[PDB]
Amino acid sequence: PEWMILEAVPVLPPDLRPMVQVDGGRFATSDLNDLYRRLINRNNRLKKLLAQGAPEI
Amino acid sequence: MEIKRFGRIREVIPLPPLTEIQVESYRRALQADVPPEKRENVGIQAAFRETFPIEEEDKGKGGLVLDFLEYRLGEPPFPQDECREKDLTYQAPLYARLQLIHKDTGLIKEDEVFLGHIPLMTEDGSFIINGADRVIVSQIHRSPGVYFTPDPARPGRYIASIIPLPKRGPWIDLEVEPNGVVSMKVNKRKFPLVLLLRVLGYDQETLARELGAYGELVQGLMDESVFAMRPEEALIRLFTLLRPGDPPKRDKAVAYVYGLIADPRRYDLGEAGRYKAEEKLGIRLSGRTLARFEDGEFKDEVFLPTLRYLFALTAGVPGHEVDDIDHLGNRRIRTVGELMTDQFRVGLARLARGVRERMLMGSEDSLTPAKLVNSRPLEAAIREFFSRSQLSQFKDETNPLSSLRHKRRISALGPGGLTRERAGFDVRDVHRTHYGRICPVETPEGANIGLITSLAAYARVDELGFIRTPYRRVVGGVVTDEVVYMTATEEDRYTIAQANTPLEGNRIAAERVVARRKGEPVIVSPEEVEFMDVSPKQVFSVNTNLIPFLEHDDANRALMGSNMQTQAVPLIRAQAPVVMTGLEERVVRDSLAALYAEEDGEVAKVDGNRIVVRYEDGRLVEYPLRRFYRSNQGTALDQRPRVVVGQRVRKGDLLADGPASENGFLALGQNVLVAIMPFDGYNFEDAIVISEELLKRDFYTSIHIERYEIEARDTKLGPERITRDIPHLSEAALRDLDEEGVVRIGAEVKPGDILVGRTSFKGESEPTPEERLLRSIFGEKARDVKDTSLRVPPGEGGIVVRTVRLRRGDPGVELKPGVREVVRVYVAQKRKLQVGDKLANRHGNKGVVAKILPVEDMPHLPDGTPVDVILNPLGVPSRMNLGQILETHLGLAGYFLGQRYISPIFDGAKEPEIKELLAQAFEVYFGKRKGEGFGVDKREVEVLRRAEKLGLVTPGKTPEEQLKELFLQGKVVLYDGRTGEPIEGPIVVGQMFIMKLYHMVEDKMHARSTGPYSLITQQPLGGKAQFGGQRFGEMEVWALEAYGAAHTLQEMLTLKSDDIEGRNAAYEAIIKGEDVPEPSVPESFRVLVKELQALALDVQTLDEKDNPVDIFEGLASKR
Amino acid sequence: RVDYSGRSVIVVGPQLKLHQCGLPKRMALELFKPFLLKKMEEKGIAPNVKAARRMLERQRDIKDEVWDALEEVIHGKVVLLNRAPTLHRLGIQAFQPVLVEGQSIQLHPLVCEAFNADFDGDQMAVHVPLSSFAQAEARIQMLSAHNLLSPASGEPLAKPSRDIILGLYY
Amino acid sequence: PQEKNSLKDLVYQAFLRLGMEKTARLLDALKYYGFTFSTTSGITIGIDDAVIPEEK
Amino acid sequence: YRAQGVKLHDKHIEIVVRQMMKYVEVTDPGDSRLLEGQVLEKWDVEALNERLIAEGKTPVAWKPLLMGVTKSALSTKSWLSAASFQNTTHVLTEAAIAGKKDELIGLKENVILGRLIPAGTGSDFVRFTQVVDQKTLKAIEEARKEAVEA
Amino acid sequence: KKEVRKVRIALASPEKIRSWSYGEVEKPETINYRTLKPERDGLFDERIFGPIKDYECACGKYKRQRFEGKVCERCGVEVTKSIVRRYRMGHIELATPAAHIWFVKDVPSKIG
Amino acid sequence: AEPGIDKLFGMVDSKYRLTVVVAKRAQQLLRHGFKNTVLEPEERPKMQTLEGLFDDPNAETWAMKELLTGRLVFGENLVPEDRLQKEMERIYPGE
Amino acid sequence: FNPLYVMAQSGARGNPQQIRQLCGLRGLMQKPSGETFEVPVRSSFREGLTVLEYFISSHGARKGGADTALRTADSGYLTRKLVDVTHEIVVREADCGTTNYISVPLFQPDEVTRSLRLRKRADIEAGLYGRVLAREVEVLGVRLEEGRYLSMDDVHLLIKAAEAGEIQEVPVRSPLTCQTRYGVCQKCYGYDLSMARPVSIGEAVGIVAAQSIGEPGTQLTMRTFH
Ligand SMILES: CCC/C(C)=C/C=C(\C)C(=O)[C@H]1C(=O)C=C([C@H](C)CCC/C=N/C(=O)OC)OC1=O
Ligand SMILES: [Mg+2]
Ligand SMILES: [Zn+2]
Ligand SMILES: [Zn+2]
Repeated sequence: PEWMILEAVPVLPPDLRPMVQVDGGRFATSDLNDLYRRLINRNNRLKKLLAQGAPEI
Repeated sequence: MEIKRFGRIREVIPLPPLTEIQVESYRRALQADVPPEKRENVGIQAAFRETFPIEEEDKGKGGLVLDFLEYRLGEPPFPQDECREKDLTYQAPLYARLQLIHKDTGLIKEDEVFLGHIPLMTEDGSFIINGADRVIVSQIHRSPGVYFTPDPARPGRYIASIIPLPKRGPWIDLEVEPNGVVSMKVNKRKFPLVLLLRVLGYDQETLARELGAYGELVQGLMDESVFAMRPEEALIRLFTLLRPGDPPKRDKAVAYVYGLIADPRRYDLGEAGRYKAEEKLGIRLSGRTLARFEDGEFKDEVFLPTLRYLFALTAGVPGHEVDDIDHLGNRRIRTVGELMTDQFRVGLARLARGVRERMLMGSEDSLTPAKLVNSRPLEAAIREFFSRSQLSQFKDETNPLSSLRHKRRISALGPGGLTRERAGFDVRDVHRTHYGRICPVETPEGANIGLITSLAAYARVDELGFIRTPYRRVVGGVVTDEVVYMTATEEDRYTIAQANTPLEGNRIAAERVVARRKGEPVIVSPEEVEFMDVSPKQVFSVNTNLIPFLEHDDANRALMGSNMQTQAVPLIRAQAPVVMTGLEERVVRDSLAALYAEEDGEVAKVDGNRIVVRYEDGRLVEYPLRRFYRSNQGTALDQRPRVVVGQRVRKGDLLADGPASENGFLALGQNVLVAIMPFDGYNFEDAIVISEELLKRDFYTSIHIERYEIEARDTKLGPERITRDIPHLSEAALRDLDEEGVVRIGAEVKPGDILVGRTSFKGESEPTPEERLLRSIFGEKARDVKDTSLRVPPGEGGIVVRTVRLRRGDPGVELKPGVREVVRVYVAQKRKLQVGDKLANRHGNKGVVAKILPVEDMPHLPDGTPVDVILNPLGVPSRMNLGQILETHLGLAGYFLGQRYISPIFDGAKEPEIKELLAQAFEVYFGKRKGEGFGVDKREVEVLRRAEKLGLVTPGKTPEEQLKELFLQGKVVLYDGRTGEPIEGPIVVGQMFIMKLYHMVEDKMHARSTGPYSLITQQPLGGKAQFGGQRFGEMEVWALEAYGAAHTLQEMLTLKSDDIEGRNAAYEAIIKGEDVPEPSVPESFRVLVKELQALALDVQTLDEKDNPVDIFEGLASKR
Repeated sequence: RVDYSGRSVIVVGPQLKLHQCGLPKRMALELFKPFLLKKMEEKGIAPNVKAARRMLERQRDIKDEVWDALEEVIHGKVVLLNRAPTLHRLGIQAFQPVLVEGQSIQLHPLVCEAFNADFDGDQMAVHVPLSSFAQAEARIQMLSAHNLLSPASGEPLAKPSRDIILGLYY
Repeated sequence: PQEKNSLKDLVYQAFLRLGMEKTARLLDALKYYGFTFSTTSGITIGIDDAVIPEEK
Repeated sequence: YRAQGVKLHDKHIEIVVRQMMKYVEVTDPGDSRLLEGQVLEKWDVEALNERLIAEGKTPVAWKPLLMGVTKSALSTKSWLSAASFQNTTHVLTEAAIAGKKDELIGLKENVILGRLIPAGTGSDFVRFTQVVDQKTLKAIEEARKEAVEA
Repeated sequence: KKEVRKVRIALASPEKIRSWSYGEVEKPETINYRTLKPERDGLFDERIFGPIKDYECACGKYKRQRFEGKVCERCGVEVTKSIVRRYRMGHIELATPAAHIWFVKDVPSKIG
Repeated sequence: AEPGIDKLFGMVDSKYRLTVVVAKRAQQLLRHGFKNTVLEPEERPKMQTLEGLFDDPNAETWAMKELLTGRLVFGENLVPEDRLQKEMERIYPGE
Repeated sequence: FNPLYVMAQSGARGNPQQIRQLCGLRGLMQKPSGETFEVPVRSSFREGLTVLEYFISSHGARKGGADTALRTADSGYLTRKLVDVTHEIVVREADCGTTNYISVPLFQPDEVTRSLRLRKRADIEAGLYGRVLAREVEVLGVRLEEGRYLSMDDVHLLIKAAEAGEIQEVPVRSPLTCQTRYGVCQKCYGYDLSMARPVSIGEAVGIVAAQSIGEPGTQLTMRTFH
């Protein structure tokens, strides 16, 4: 059961959610990275906060 | 030859301007040219008078005046034809006289703001978007008014409703489980309607008591009389109906808004639903929609009639005002003008939002003019609109009709509030009101069927977005040339006799007449009649009308014809039918295909490239003749002079035949000897055989123009270039492309040659170490430059004809960012007829060229003349498309009778008349015979004997004579060009007007083996000079499975598609002439696994021993 | 998407024999390029691969014997024709192709049955059974000339249809 | 007279009575002749063939 | 179909039918619950452990079940197929918890996978059939007397 | 060299999870724009997912296939087909546990 | 068309069985040049190219023919996994 | 020998409805609502139609081209289900051993209140062709080994036999009664139907049946009509 909870978030191989240059100086990607991003951001932020013995709120 | 017209219906008036719609809708929406900004805002200027006066006045800061004054525009930056060249959008900037004042009566008026320019409509009616000929489809909708739809759910009663049309306007609906609930639904929230009744200033008494009279059932109303005593109370309370929670301060917040603001009004000042509502609700209203000014409170002459009417309806027989939605009298059509204006408003309102966000940090008077301005928002809106509009689509100029008919179409697709792809079966239906308004028959075949239609030739739409149809007034048997356009509703009011009604002078010629009462198929003695159809034609779409003997083929197959005519392509040897309905001539004019004389004079000069003429007065107007030019669909579009020097000519006179115009008549094809009969199954199923002769006569030969492009990108890895100097091996491969980068015009190119030479740097300009060595062994100059030149895609090419080069062209080039310069090459090719092309007659009879026969074996008549095409007869019975038959029959007479005919639709020819002409012709065909010392072919006898056994001929008659009898049945005797022996049985032969159909590059002949691969899915991807792979789907999987070809299906999807390593290994294997390796896992799946894993989901491949298995064979196993 | 696939419009081949089907050389060519290539090499005409490879890159430089070989390869082999919608297995069938002129596919009249499709414009898809094994299944249980009865009713699917009957009837 | 069914039935039997492959031969045979004849058959379609019976 | 003049042998249908009957419900556990509606055949080991196989003499009363094609298949033993259709999540989620194993008895699965089809040529029954020439039937002798060293 | 006959589907042991990750993403950084470089410890840090150029490290200290699979003592990136980049998986370590929705919004909400 | 096809079926219990069979013969019959066959020159798949008759290379053709002549034997389980290749690689070196 | 006649008759092309329209009366056309019209379409196609005539007809013309679109566009919809539902089922065994079977009738009761009535051959054939006999069968002086496959003729015979009021039901091995594990044994299936012989093992029947059903679908009256 414990398994249904998370603390170890998997990540797709790069070439499956690639980042490629396209037109005259621009590129494209998958939303994931983005999703992925924001996520990471949050978690790492979090760390500090705890590391900051901050208001549990 | 001589043209012979038929039928005798006296068309009181000729047809109306066609593109007329597009042209005026727009014309009546700009008010540019002759409009002095005088007395009208009907469209854009109204769009103005609404986005104005925009204020931001706190009586404290006092005056913060900013109103409209005058709109303006007029310098098309560049010329149409030029716009197309540089992918521009023909249009003109738009200035505007405004006015900003100050509490200090500071009236500073910066009378200028041309930030935004808008597209213009061609002389023909289309538009030029980024060089692309674009078209706008006028779409229909549910006219703004009041209606009473039988409540679906409960088969007991019905729901009434209202519809003003702003983008943010009201949408009323009523219903009731009445005991108390006067179910008044608003957005998604309803309640008792009574509460509103008092806010009006009327209580249960003045209302429910005096009205709820005949409506004794007004109990479904009167439930809270106390709430009905002081307007103010119910007044406030109602706000409740809205979220979240605010104080009773805004005594008239959402009120004044639903009074005299853009919301309530359907149209401006009633016009829309006033006539509706009013004529269906007693009398007029309060001003325009609901408004009440110099009193404070609000008078509603709205719900007033409404409610009581639902009553007058939820009653016995007080008007029985049900509402047939599909009824045209209840559906409006939005046209370009209108259609665009609204879009003009959005980005417009989107600017005011902007301007209001400026009063905030706006200085005392450091704001006056356009420091408060920005087009971009509005600029985008409209721009975005056209360019990316669902109803904005490339001009279909396959030919003219094509282009023209395209304009005449009507969409039901578009507005996410006025259009829905939810298949409205009965909406796709052909409603009675369609008569003389929508082409009952013309509609795209396909899931878009019944959603896209053409306009009934004579039908016309008034500024109110309503169609109307021609009708002549009748007077007790007397027919008046006094016509009367009319709408759907008004129509139901009368009794309409069919045009074709026998007559005399004007007196009707019948004791009983054929008519329809509001779509009522009835018989009636003359006196009873009120109006008659002007001409059959008024019913159908234009091209639909182009069909001869329409009244003989089933509408369905007929549908095909129309559609097909639009897909007809311009032959070099253009030809109009040996028989026409009558429009052909009128068409070319409106289509704007050929050139006519705007006055009389002498033919001055007329070289192939241009014509000039002197007018009576003495004016020399040289007319630049658009020469060979590409069609949106690439077809050729050229006009050809038909007049000569010194030749005098009057107004309306032609000068140069458009692409598909002959003598000024539409020539969507060629007339030819078809002989209907089976020919060794080469015409098996729709299949059509052809006399090789035709080709020799370059009959079916067209000229397609194809354009290619290439880009000069200032790459990060260093810019690439267009040079004749490339890392290429050979030279013979440069023979023609020697013009310092470009290929010399007029060159016979073939798939694989270089239209243009280009070079850049690959692998991030890093030469392989492997390659390194090799290269050195023969002069290792690792030119970091990769040849990336433009080649002729496979399939076919043709010969160069023109080359245009844009180098950030200072003259007006707007190269895409990253692009240094571009290039364009145009290649032509006389696509001639060959096995495969598809042909069609105006009679939905379509089919492909199955085989080309040698004129020899080709079936011919005794006079050794071979026909040109053989038509299997089977494709008729199951088609009931006789029309063509007759067309041929007559097609045969005029053949010898060296003439052409004009048979009207639901009029024209009649078996006798035809049966007649043949007789004449029989003379030519036969008659001469003896005058040449010639009798009857022995074989001819052979047949005849048989012929009469088929009761074709009346026995005992003179052999010779019998023939005639036969001839009259349109059949003649045919000899097999192969065996010589005649054909056991007469054969109906004769002329038929046929068309060659357009070839979609998508319909091109594709064939892949291996090439590009979607960077992700890792599945066959098609390049430019490289084909794509076939979409192998479940349906095909299923089929395969059924058989049991395990391997195939496997390799099919693995090797042949998603299994990487495989294919290569595969290739190689094959190459070395070896067998094939086995299939691993398809990326698709692997990928899948990952996705799962990415979703925190272990997926485990296991064996019997239930032991995990790595599908990645390593690159998965870590540490 | 398949690799050795192709598509074109169809035409009727009264000459064709049940198990045959006309195929635009040009088109054929690509589909077998590799095999072909090999043969080439296998014959003086082609020293090595890249040779033939480039040697064909351009139609203009497409010699004669080329075709003469191409055929050779083909001998025995068959392919698959699809005309969507593929509703019943016979929506696919195999035939030993015969090289043809023009850019169009010559379909055998009898099969037009299952391949419910007429020559009013219908196009078809072609596929090449690669591995020896694929070819096998194909040439065996998928040859048009091996499925005459209907798997549903059991009746002669491939049978006289229109023009034929009439004649006979006559 | 030979027609759809008659033929059909005939075919089935063929397929049965004798192997499938030979049957094919038959088909083609049929195909062949069926065609050749139709062409020569002198069977067109004139509006006159739309024979309208009098009982109408 | 017949009413539309469509000639179709019964079989085909009958086939599709058996599947609706494919699953059945329970009333007598033995070791399972009641909602359990399962693929009928599991009974010759399970329902045959009656008084003979396991000899445990623990009966298994059940109930005949009739479900629509949608249903039936959708409830397959093979989780893949089941997921290959609408409501992919649920399917999985369940199969996950149960850590279901998908055998490759059916096609779709075996296919979507990348493995050789279960039937036709993919039917084991024949898959393996061996073949060598008579010229090789003389070859056996080698390793057949590759023991007679004088 | 052999074949399979059974597919499995079980939840993922954070262990198992970690048993896959060829590293852990700690940095959001996508790619450096000035040179388009898989940001270190970022989402494309090929140190985690692998060479972008088959058989070749980052700093390039290693190239030829003649270095079968020897990690870089410098750029810390392995040497092999860059192809593995579309197959290798990395992870993130959650400061706090987070629930997998498919066991919540799916009803019965398994867990609850 | 396809000769003996019917008869070909009449020589197996299962339709598909036959296929498999043939296939495999082809493969091997390929992997070892062609000396493997069970028939003389008189009877051999041919072709008319370059004005003449030269052995046909389409294995199936060959495979199919041989079977007809009972000069060959299949079966569910005939022999050990490698003795074939083995003994078989000796008799006809192919290569 | 008139063309048309010849055609339709030979079945080479065209049926009655089609002709009736061409040669004489197009007949009645019906309204969008669906209610048939009161006045008919007298004209034959040869005669030529009235503007009015022509118009009125069209409605069905729409619904016609309409209705079709829904299946022609796609109808696999059906098959799809079936597929998803019967793919796994395959010819796996030779004999499953099922002692039980099913018995196919040759008569129908309630056409009138329970009176009996023989079935039409087609139907019957559709039900017994290439079937495998469950139990032996003594008839018309001839017995039918139980386990014997039903050739076409055989059936007729029987058909003939029941006419001699000599039989009613028919013992035949079926799928329903087949005892195979998610597949079927060679016996409970019978003939192949693409070939008139006993089906060979490893046949993709599930899929086959599904298709056999789906395909036709595209040509069945969609919405109820009367
Ligand atoms: C839980 C979802 C499983 C799933 C559907 C995964 C799809 C993936 C990974 C793809 O990309 C696939 C895809 O799009 C399409 C296909 C082929 C063309 C069709 C197979 C269907 C067979 N059908 C039957 O045999 O029917 C009885 O296969 C894929 O793997
Ligand atoms: Mg078609
Ligand atoms: Zn390194
Ligand atoms: Zn069984």
